[PDB]
Amino acid sequence: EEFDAIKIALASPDMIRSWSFGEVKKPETINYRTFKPERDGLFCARIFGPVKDYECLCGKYKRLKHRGVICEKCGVEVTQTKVRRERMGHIELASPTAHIWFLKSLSRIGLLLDMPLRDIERVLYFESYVVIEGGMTNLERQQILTEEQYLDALEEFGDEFDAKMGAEAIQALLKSMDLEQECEQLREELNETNSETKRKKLTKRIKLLEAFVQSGNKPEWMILTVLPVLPPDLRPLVPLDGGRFATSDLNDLYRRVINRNNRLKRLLDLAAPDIIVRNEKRMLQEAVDALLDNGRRGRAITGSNKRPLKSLADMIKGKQGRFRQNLLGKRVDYSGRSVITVGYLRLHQCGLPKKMALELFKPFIYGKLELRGLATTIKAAKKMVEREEAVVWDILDEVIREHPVLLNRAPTLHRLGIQAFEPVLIEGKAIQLHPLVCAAYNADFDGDQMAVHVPLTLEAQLEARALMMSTNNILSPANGEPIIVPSQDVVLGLYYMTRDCVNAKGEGMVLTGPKEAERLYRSGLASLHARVKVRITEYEKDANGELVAKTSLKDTTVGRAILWMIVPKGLPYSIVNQALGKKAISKMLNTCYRILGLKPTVIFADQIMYTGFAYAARSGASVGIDDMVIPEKKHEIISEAEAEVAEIQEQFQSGLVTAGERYNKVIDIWAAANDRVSKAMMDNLQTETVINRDGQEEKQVSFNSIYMMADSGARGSAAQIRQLAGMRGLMAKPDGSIIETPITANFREGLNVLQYFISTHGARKGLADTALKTANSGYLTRRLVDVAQDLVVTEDDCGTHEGIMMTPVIEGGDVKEPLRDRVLGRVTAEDVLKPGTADILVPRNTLLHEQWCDLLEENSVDAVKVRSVVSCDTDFGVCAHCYGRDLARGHIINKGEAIGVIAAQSIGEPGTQLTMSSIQVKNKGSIKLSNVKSVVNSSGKLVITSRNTELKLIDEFGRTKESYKVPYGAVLAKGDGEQVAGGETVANWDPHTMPVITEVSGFVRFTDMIDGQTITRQTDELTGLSSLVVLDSAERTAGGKDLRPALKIVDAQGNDVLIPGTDMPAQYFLPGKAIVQLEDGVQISSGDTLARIPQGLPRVADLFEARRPKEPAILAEISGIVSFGKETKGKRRLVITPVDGSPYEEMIPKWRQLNVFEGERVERGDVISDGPEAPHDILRLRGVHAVTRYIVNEVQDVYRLQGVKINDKHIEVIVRQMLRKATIVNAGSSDFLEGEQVEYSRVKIANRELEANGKVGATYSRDLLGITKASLATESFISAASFQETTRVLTEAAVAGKRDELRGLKENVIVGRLIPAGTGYAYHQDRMRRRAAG
Amino acid sequence: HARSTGSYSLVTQQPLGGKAQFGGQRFGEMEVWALEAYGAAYTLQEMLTVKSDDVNGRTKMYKNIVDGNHQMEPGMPESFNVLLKEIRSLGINIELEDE
Amino acid sequence: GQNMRVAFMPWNGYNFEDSILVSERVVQEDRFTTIHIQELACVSRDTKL
Amino acid sequence: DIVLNPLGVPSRMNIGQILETHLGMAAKGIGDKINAMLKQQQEVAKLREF
Amino acid sequence: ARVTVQDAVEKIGNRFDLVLVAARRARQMQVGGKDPLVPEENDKTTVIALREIEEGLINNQILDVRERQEQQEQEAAEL
Repeated sequence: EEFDAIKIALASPDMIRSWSFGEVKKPETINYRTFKPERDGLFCARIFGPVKDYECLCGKYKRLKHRGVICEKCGVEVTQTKVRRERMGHIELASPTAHIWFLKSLSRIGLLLDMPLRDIERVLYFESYVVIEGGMTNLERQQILTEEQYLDALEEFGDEFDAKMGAEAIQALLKSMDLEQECEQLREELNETNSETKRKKLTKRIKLLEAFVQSGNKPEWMILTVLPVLPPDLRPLVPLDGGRFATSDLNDLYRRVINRNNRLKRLLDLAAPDIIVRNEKRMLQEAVDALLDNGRRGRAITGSNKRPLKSLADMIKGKQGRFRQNLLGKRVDYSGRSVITVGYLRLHQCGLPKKMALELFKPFIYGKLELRGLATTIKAAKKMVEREEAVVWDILDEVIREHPVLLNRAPTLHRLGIQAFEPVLIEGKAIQLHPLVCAAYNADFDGDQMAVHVPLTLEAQLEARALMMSTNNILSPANGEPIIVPSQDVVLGLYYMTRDCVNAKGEGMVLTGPKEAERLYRSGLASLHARVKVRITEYEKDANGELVAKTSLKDTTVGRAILWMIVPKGLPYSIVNQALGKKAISKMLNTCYRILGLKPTVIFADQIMYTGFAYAARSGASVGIDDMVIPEKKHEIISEAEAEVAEIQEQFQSGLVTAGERYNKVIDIWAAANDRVSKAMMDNLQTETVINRDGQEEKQVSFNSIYMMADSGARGSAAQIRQLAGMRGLMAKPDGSIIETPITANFREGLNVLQYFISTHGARKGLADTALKTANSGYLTRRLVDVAQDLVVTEDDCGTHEGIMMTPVIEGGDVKEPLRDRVLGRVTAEDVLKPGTADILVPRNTLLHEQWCDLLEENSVDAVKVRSVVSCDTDFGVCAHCYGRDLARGHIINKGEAIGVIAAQSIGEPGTQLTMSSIQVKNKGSIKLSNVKSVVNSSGKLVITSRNTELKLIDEFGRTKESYKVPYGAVLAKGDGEQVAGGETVANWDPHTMPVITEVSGFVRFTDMIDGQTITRQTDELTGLSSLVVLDSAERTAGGKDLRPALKIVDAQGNDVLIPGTDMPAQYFLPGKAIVQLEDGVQISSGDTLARIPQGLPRVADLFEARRPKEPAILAEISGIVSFGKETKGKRRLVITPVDGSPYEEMIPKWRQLNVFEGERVERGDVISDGPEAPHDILRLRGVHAVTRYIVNEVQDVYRLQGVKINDKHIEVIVRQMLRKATIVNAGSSDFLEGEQVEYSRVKIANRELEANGKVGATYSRDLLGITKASLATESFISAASFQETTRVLTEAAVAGKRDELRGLKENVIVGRLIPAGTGYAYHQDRMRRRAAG
Repeated sequence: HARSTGSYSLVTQQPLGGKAQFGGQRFGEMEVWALEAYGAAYTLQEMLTVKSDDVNGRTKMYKNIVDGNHQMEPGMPESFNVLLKEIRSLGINIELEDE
Repeated sequence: GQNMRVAFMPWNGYNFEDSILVSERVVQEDRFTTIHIQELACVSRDTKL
Repeated sequence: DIVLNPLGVPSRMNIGQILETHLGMAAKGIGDKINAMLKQQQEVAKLREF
Repeated sequence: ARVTVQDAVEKIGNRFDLVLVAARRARQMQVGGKDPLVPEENDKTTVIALREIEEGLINNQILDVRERQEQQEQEAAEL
């Protein structure tokens, strides 16, 4: 029963006989008259067991008095019939046939022989021979001879050479090779030439060749000589109702193995000619291959239905295999389902029907009808429950009390899709749900269904109360925001009650508390929204958790006083003294949770739902056709735009305008006529109740019901009243382009026929998008679970140094994430201090909660270093300090919490939602340029002469607010180190021109540019002021193409005038489109240019897949000056000659524009060409912290564009699970350049760089893999075989002798064990100390 | 629909599917990941063994409820050693390395 | 179907998110009462016993 | 007879059910004036006028 | 106790250690027949053993002290 690991290897022919209980000799299944299993067949009772409990086939022994006998008349052991599920048999093949899995799966048998797979199959099909051993020096081993050439060497040699055909030849080649001599050969000649593409061909062999020495396998076992047989109760032949039978597809596949094997023994007795015997061995190979893997070697063997027979590999592999349909998910007892409807319930309750709860809790009632003496036996309690007597419904009410039950709505996109509730028995057929948990389930009552699950044992009834109860889950685990926001009818009754009217009733009267603001409303003496003065009393915790009070008169309405009797005595009065839309009740609940706790939040969230439902019915809110108003000027705004569409029409008729200028003028006109209609409806909606009070006229916010549903945020938005009141925009036909005229009608005036047929272009284009993208997101979430499977918090403090530096996301425009959003919840990595220095806030690691966030709000600090998850030093897991705050609870995370499944379900849950010149300073801030190189230009300003410089905007405090990018050779209208206010286009450049501006002030002469060789003579005949022109490489002449054009800045003597302070010559080499403005001899100053060179859901999937971009950005490997090599043979070269370092080059396209020139130094990890960059290169050149900053900034722009807030720790904890493999460069423990687990390489250097050795350890590179690639490369072969490519995983795991030690969460779901996470984490730590202590 | 105990399948010995078969609800892959994110390990172990597939351990859980002893004594599921006989029928020796 | 008197207003949360509140007078008048007919076959076959 | 939520109308943008409701009340006030003039037994000529 | 177990998770310290303690105490009132320290108040054993913890009467050491000292009286009456 108890095991520890799961070992996989190859099966010896002696081992397959060891599992067996007898040999199958006949293809007969059962007898047709009396349906009994025949001897020596596929269902034989002497081999596999008896068919009934303790009975032989004849009937000589029975009924357990004879237990250990074998009935000699028939031969059937008198035992149970449960052993027909466990006993195997075997078939002795008359010819050895190859295994299809170690031959076709890419090759494990031509990798070991170093034969090509297209050449082994000529031997297997009995087409051409192969030399097994050539004793004479003419022929070589593994030499393929045709049937006309084998006859020639048959006469010339006789006995002197060994040559066979079929799998009896390949069994001899595998039996003859010495595995030890080839590891003593491949380790000898590898030091000759370590060329790259031949290296992993050798390393494919050496790891295979050492596996057959270590793991105990032998290479002959690829060729099957004995075949095992499945037990008969796993491939049954059962009778159906109407006299038929129904069989497995494996019985048809075992019969043609046996029939073609018995017929081969009949051809070796008659001495058949060797064409009949060759075709029979070629037919037995087809039958054994189709049984193991059907449609793999040839055409698939179909049955009598034309669909193919389901083989043995099809029962393990795929979505309908054992690994995904019966092991990771199961059908489950004590469960039911029904239609859900709305509840009066509390937050921890649900409505369960009585006819449903009697069947779910049925053995719980039998245990109390027997205990109470109301039934004398169990089968008498079966009679009383089915009768539904009066005592049954009084015992069901005592069983259900304090017994929680799980409610599940599929699809379960995140963990809040299954929660626990305490049942309240109702007399109906529908489950009654609470209205506040419908946001977490994403459930509406339009026909949805939910499943119920009864927790059985005593530890499953306490996890449902302490972990999965509905009051435990009010925060979200993705982001920290609350998830119990009241949705649509609670906000309407709150927006109506806490509103203001100028002229209602009882204006200005004074009230002695909130309790008589309800006496005035109920007796009709006052209105609900009416300005009065109320004496109130509020409580605060200025003391050390003790309530202090104060009493004063406020200036409020009547309806805001009736709401104050709900707010629970720790909050201010300013939380209910506003209009209270949807976002104001969403943070009223959050203010209660942070000051008062969990217990006053669950009570306050129910009483909000009771008061929102009650006063939304007291009002009476409807929608008539008068509530959809039209602007009166709607016809004249269209007629103003219908005039400007015929003004441009005659210009197309005259011919002044083209079609290209006409199209973006018609689209520009209708995009501005739509905005005036959409604005005149909102001037006619939000204030149209021009109401008066004790005077002439005033203006207040209107009481229109479609505006009240939008201003509260109850349902709809401003962009959906637009199609109700104004015109409904322009519509795009599904080619990509936009139809020229808009739909000028709305849904109140009604559309046309051509205006309706246009609208069904884009209403099916979006509807076929929603149906066809939930498959693309359910595959991404399945891939993210596998990568982050076994990541469990298994420590408390790993004691590591710094990790990711945090910074705002102020690039491009305004602040999108401030410091209070990225850093709240993390742990500080080093001792951080203030701009006013020497103020340490930390003992080097604190939890940075909301109070420390306000301490960072005060000072000018805008850069912190936090403990990330990629930098965590724990082997096999992370610690609770490198993860930070558990977001769903609000404290530091515990141990044993499965944070990798929380990460995948938080990234994959919004995935079904989101498929769809001049630099102006805007604000008073300083100008600072960092990493700067510049030169004072020809006018009195500054110009930029480096690519790595960006504009920073510092206000009067010390932080950066705005950030802009400025290219090489741009023109800045101001300088550096200044304080200039906003509203100034401070930087300017030509968006065509990429200039070549010069730092040196000196004269320029023509040198080394001869016409017809490198340059041409092209002048501007309109002006005359021109020069020579330098084109690109693909345009100039072949006279001087190999030499680079070199325009030298000269003086009166004729020398290269240097940069002042530096000695190297700085004169520009000339790439393409280099046309100088002025001629020979003219001087240029500092900063004067020589020449001018003119000009969704798959994105998140391809980032985590780590795809290769089509035009990758080329980068630099080392610092120093670069140069060029070859010219136009395939591609150019990049000769690197550094100031100290050693002749690296690269096949580089010279038609992709560069950034540096021939004479410019470039640094390592810098950018050479233009385009996107691959994530494999950011890890190769820059560190492990620069590829995680690239991903969590790029995958966040897709999410945050849709307003989807996900914490950044959820991305770094699956980026860490991609940076999990490591290649080695040196050696001393393991091989030279093989891939290796980086958790084990840090252990092998923790054993050798420490005192056991001086230094024999290994230095290592670091690799990056995609999610579908890093999940198949794990130490565990079961987490990979249950995911994808079960054939390819199990073949490379069985020839290596791997063992699974069952650490993951997925690997214990399969074997039926406790999970090493959550409640089961304390159980597995006993097993990890039971292993070492005996 | 509701079901406490009923009919089970032939090869896998798991409960059937559908209202006409008096079948249990499917506890698929996505509902296992939500029980792992909560931390509920005893709720998950009972749905994989005694609610579904462990034959000798689901008849003990039935009597333990009638006796008033909410205690699960689990075993290895019958779907896992149906898988072990199928990989061994492919000529691949897979075993359990016991203590 | 049938055509009946509809008011557009929220009634105490019983029509929260696409729920419908029906009256007892609709049930007494048997407006949406439907008749369903079913078929139950009992077949007795040859058995070897 | 039936109370329906008004918040399902604007966000879904089906204004047929508001116009079908106003026309059904306009088509019921004619059947109620015929049913009044039939129980009261006015004449066959005044029922010809209306 | 019944509505919320928030007050109980500070007396033990963990959401995961609360379940492994309260299921050990409620096992004793189920099959061991030991007496509850609080008023019963017509509650099940899972709610009582949670209610015993939040009034400080049950800890992980107290369940280990009383179980070890109960054996040492049985380890006296036999010998």
